Amino acid sequence: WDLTAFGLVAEWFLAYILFTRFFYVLGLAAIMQLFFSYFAVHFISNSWLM
Amino acid sequence: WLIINLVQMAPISAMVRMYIFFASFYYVWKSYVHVVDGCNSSTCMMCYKRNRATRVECTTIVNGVRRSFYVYANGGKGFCKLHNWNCVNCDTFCAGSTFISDEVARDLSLQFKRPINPTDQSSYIVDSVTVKNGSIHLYFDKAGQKTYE
Amino acid sequence: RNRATRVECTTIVNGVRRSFYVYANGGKGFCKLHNWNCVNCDTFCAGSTFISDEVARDLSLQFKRPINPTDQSSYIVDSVTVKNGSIHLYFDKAGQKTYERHSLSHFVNLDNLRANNTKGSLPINVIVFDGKSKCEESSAKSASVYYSQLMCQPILLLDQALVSDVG
Amino acid sequence: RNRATRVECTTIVNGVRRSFYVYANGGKGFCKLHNWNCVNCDTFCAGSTFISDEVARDLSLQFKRPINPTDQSSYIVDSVTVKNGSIHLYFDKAGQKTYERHSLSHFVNLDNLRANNTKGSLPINVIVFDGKSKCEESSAKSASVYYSQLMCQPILLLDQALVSDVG
Repeated sequence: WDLTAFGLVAEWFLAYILFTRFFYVLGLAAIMQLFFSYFAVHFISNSWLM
Repeated sequence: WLIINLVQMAPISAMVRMYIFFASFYYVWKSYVHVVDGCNSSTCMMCYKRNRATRVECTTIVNGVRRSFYVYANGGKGFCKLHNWNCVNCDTFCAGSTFISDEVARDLSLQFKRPINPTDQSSYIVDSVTVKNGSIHLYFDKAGQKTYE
Repeated sequence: RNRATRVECTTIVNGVRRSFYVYANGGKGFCKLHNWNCVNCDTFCAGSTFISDEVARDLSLQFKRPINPTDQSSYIVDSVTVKNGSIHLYFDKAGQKTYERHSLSHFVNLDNLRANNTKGSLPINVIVFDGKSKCEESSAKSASVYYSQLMCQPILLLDQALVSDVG
Repeated sequence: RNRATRVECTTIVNGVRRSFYVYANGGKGFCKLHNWNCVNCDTFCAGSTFISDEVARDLSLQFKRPINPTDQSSYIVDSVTVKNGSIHLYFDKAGQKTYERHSLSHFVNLDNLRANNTKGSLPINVIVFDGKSKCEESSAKSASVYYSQLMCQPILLLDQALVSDVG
């Protein structure tokens, strides 16, 4: 058996329990990573800085 | 030129899907907020509030002692528009039935912060008596019409 | 931090400043709906927390934090119907048409109920004023918040002309 | 050092601010039960310390040390019984059902005892109010604390209906 997902869920739950002002910036990073991983490709062209 | 570049960034389908993603996440967040913290419209009682239970406790003053009694309800199934209350078979008298009078209706309306309609008066006065076959008959007038038991 | 049961505040009626208390829970719960320490804030019984709109902003200005009000100070009646010795008062509530019933015995003498009486207390939840006189309406509006804070539940305003002909 | 016999404090009743004193001993004892310089705080004799719940929180803010209250401001009666010219008043006390007795001679006239009388003083430990009006109950609740400090021992609240009926 495997239970990595349950461990990650528990970590996120404990993080939500210990709420601070800086949880929102971490949530923003996570959602941005998910969004970029999901579609990508479409709006990336030129602009090596981007 | 900046506007022209922005509008021609992606095809329409990708824009629709990206809008759908954000809209779904926003609605999920709003639902999560609505679950925990409670809604503004507490009058409808939604589902996060009680007072949907079968029994309701009230008190009344008699002679020199304060007494308590229960008031029954349907538990959530159905609603009566005429009485504005969760009444069960209020047109018949039996064990477990509901009966609301003006002496308790006002207190219940104050407790629930909404109006309710009482169903019948508390008492009536007998005017004549007839005895037949070892039984006694009582007569009284209700709403201008003759009634007997 | 604070275990206080009552909170003081002031209001102006008839050109003078009166005072009244606002009850609080005293240390249990938080009531995130309106972020105030309330005791059973769903019943109009005596001793329950009642934050009116007119004083909600003053309280949220004395205490430097936002505070959400619970009920409006007063509402205006629109129609009245008598039935078997009872009187129904109809008024709007957040866009829904509702009503309220009371005994007819309280309406025998309007003078002890109208505006700022000599006794300083109201026997019932309704008030009567003349609709033509601007000053009477203004005084009733001013006293509505004070009389809705002295005792719980909002105050219903009745026009004298409307109820004059039913009696 | 500071053997201050009396401490000033204020309360709100009928829209005006009255004043009353709280007694203290001074340099004898500490009464660690409620950390105050009390004088025989276990007896209801005149001049004894009677720090009440409604004033404990207020006094804890003029000073900057915690203060423990001694007795609640008032209680609500439940039932009464007359016998041999005496009347017994039953009320709850911290979960225990107790009773208190008084003479029936004081109940001959209620108008000189109810709420804020013209004299401004109460002849007996009980108060009578009309329970059908929220304003009367609120006024009685607000004014109970001031008389609970003018004279020691808690104040008992009586509903008009029961005593009037048994009268």
